[PDB]
Amino acid sequence: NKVKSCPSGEDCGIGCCYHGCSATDYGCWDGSSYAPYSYTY
Amino acid sequence: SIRIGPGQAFYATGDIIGDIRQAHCNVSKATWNETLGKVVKQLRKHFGNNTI
Amino acid sequence: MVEQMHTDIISLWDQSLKPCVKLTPLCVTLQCTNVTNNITDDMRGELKNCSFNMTTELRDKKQKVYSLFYRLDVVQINKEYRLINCNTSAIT
Amino acid sequence: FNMTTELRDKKQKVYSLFYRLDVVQINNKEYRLINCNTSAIT
Ligand SMILES: *[C@@H]1O[C@H](CO)[C@@H](O[C@@H]2O[C@H](CO)[C@@H](O[C@@H]3O[C@H](CO)[C@@H](O)[C@H](O[C@H]4O[C@H](CO)[C@@H](O)[C@H](O)[C@@H]4O)[C@@H]3O)[C@H](O)[C@H]2NC(C)=O)[C@H](O)[C@H]1NC(C)=O
Ligand SMILES: *[C@@H]1O[C@H](CO)[C@@H](O[C@@H]2O[C@H](CO)[C@@H](O)[C@H](O)[C@H]2NC(C)=O)[C@H](O)[C@H]1NC(C)=O
Ligand SMILES: *[C@@H]1O[C@H](CO)[C@@H](O[C@@H]2O[C@H](CO)[C@@H](O)[C@H](O)[C@H]2NC(C)=O)[C@H](O)[C@H]1NC(C)=O
Ligand SMILES: *[C@@H]1O[C@H](CO)[C@@H](O[C@@H]2O[C@H](CO)[C@@H](O)[C@H](O)[C@H]2NC(C)=O)[C@H](O)[C@H]1NC(C)=O
Ligand SMILES: *[C@@H]1O[C@H](CO)[C@@H](O)[C@H](O)[C@H]1NC(C)=O
Ligand SMILES: *[C@@H]1O[C@H](CO)[C@@H](O)[C@H](O)[C@H]1NC(C)=O
Ligand SMILES: *[C@@H]1O[C@H](CO)[C@@H](O)[C@H](O)[C@H]1NC(C)=O
Ligand SMILES: *[C@@H]1O[C@H](CO)[C@@H](O)[C@H](O)[C@H]1NC(C)=O
Ligand SMILES: *[C@@H]1O[C@H](CO)[C@@H](O)[C@H](O)[C@H]1NC(C)=O
Repeated sequence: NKVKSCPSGEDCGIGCCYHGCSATDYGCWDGSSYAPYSYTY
Repeated sequence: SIRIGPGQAFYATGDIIGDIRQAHCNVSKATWNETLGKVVKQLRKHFGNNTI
Repeated sequence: MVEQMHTDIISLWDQSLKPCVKLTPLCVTLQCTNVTNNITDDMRGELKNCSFNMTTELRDKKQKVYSLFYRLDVVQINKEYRLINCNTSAIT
Repeated sequence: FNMTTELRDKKQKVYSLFYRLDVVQINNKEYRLINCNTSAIT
């Protein structure tokens, strides 16, 4: 299936992150880095 | 066409169709050789009749 | 005289907008709901209460803000909405 | 590469072909454009 659910956080095309994606960066506002996505099949 | 932002897009080179060859130019050989002979004679008028 | 007036009115319009604040940072995902507080039948669905994560004076700080928009200015993407201008032009 | 899209918050993964002369290696797979350390490009 490869659901790409982003279990916790805002789902942006390059990652998932608990704090939302930053409009002025390629990271997340407070989280800085993007988290990997969980997948189901 | 890859959109960057509102009203703005970047144009990316896509997959090449067919074989990939390099760029090149074909200069006519006889014409070029005659042209250089003419250039050399005119240069000799300034640098000497027996200058290599 | 009509062509010159047309050109000059457009030129004055653009001169007036040229030095004003750009709203490029607002082309972000909006989370919108219907405004249902004392809404008449004629206005149901006309106003969207849209929340978004906006920048602040400092680049490393964000704020969660909301604004009411008219239905005609906001287009649904895929409660997620964007401004109608996001796929055409920057707005001043 | 990871580049922005119509919205500022969401990003996209895209690809493009480049000629060797336009791309300079940094740090085997990590590269930048030759213009990154000297000027913005139009
Ligand atoms: C402004 O930014 C803040 C953060 O800085 C942001 O808050 C975040 O919102 C996301 C979702 O909008 C939250 O993540 C959620 O966590 C719950 C956990 O129960 C999930 O259920 C959520 O949705 C899941 O399920 C959906 C239905 O199946 C799926 O469609 C979805 O993809 C998920 O799988 C979601 O993961 C996150 O926790 C908050 N963060 C904080 C700190 O509160 C806020 O939404 C942003 N606002 C705007 C208007 O952009
Ligand atoms: C360039 O690299 C990509 C991989 O990064 C090659 O594969 C395609 O990548 C795109 C990404 O947008 C996918 O949508 C396609 O499905 C991929 N192709 C396949 C067969 O899965 C791509 O073919 C490469 N192109 C060249 C000319 O080398
Ligand atoms: C696009 O961004 C993502 C997120 O930063 C990159 O994926 C990360 O790659 C590093 C490599 O060291 C991993 O440690 C992270 O765990 C990855 N995170 C995620 C969410 O995948 C990705 O490589 C970037 N793509 C490009 C082309 O630069
Ligand atoms: C911008 O980056 C390029 C790429 O590194 C620099 O070019 C190099 O400069 C050094 C120092 O003169 C040379 O030894 C290298 O041969 C050059 N080429 C490469 C590929 O490294 C360039 O000097 C940089 N310019 C500025 C202003 O920083
Ligand atoms: C260039 O192409 C034309 C055909 O369009 C050909 O007639 C001509 O001989 C070519 N010249 C060279 C130098 O290859
Ligand atoms: C160029 O022309 C000269 C005669 O002017 C000749 O001797 C020479 O061999 C020619 N070179 C080539 C490559 O044809
Ligand atoms: C060089 O050759 C030309 C004939 O092409 C002749 O008129 C001229 O006097 C010569 N000059 C010398 C220095 O031999
Ligand atoms: C807003 O109004 C529209 C009218 O078509 C309706 O479909 C939608 O579900 C309403 N949403 C909320 C949150 O009331
Ligand atoms: C932009 O978005 C609108 C609304 O979904 C759509 O009608 C239009 O075709 C899109 N593309 C443009 C303006 O190039």
